[PDB]
Amino acid sequence: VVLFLVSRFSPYEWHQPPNEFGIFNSLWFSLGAFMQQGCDISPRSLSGRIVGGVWWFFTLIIISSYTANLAAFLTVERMVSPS
Amino acid sequence: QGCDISPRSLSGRIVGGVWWFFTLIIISSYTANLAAFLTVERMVSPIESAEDLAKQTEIAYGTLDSGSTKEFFRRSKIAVYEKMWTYMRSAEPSVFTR
Amino acid sequence: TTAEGVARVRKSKGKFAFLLESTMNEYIEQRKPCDTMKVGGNLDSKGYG
Amino acid sequence: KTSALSLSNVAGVFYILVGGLGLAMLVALIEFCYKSRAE
Amino acid sequence: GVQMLLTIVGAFAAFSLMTIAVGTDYWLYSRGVCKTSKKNEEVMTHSGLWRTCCLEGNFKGLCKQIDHFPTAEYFLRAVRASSIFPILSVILLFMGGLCIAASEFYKTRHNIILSAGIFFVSAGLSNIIGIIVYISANANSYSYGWSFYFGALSFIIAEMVGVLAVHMFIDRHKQLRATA
Repeated sequence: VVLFLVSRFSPYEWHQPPNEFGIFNSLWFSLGAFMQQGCDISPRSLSGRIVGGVWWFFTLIIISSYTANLAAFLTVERMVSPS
Repeated sequence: QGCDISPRSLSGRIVGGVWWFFTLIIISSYTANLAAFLTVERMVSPIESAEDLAKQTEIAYGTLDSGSTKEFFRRSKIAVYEKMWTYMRSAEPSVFTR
Repeated sequence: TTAEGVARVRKSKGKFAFLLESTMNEYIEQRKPCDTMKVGGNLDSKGYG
Repeated sequence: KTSALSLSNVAGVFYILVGGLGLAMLVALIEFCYKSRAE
Repeated sequence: GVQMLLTIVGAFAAFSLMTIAVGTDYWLYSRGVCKTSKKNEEVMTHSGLWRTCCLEGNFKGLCKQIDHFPTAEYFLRAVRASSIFPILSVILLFMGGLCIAASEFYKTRHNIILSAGIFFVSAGLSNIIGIIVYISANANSYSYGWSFYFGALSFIIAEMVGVLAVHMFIDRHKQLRATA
């Protein structure tokens, strides 16, 4: 909802919208980014790109933490099986 | 790997959005479970000393019936060996060889 | 009582272990509902007379 | 056994995210405000 | 037309939900004391943002206060005690509704509607921080209560109003382009 806002709020760019980041597409681009998936669009503005950048960093950490913590669960569970 | 064309409708996106979640978990389970194999089997310590055998119950150990290798455990006052004598005594099948 | 000790193992959903004579431990392991196990070697040695 | 990561562990990634969203809007608004003073 | 109707109703709902949350005391169903000998007894309690009200035992209904203060750790406790962010969202949602009300009166200044959009979007962001700062400071079982869910639900109802307001702004400026 922040990505959509920035991209489409300003009325000095609607020469036909300025980009393709509408509300519906914004959800799609934020779900795709989180799932480390492919591309359909990429922000071309400054404000929009800031949101993208922080979102990509958030995903990285979170996705890394999941995998990292998942291995911990498996390894600790696989080493404990009882003197 | 793969980034060319993505769905653009509501129905197609729903399909692609559950598929994306599926892949994530599945591709994070392989890596995570693979690490456990490469970690658990690395931590494994090779058999050493007798204390290791006493804790273990998988690999059986047996002395000879008549000899000094059985009297030593029978009269041993050390716990790490006294434990083994008790098990080896009543354990079946008789590990004691001839 | 030991009967209470055995019942406490069976009702505690994996969160209690009971220390008792090997003779009793072995007997219960062969009784229905077959939900207990003896683990480890004996800690000491004695006899009945 | 192991525990499940709690919000306390991954806490600086939601402040950055929220702080970044704030910064993004600010940049956008200042650009729009500047353009609105140039008309 | 009907789009403005949703915004108004939705804005009121968001505001109402959040206010109940803050004012109520059913945020964290924990198990603690509610009374300031050398004895004690922990009974199930339903905590809140300000007071820890017991719901079981002989002290059923006694609402004690919470000594949030029994430099990273200090800052967290300081923010969690005053509820700056949760209360800030209340202030922002209230202000965002005034703007929408001000619209009907001043129908020649499109920036009245876009202001509501930013307040509502920014009100949601404050709500996120409040949730995070309440779950991090708070950390033997727990289960959040209906009051905590009115906060979370308010966020959603405030982000949806936010996008709706932004569409109104966009849409209005689109009609101006046509007239030009």
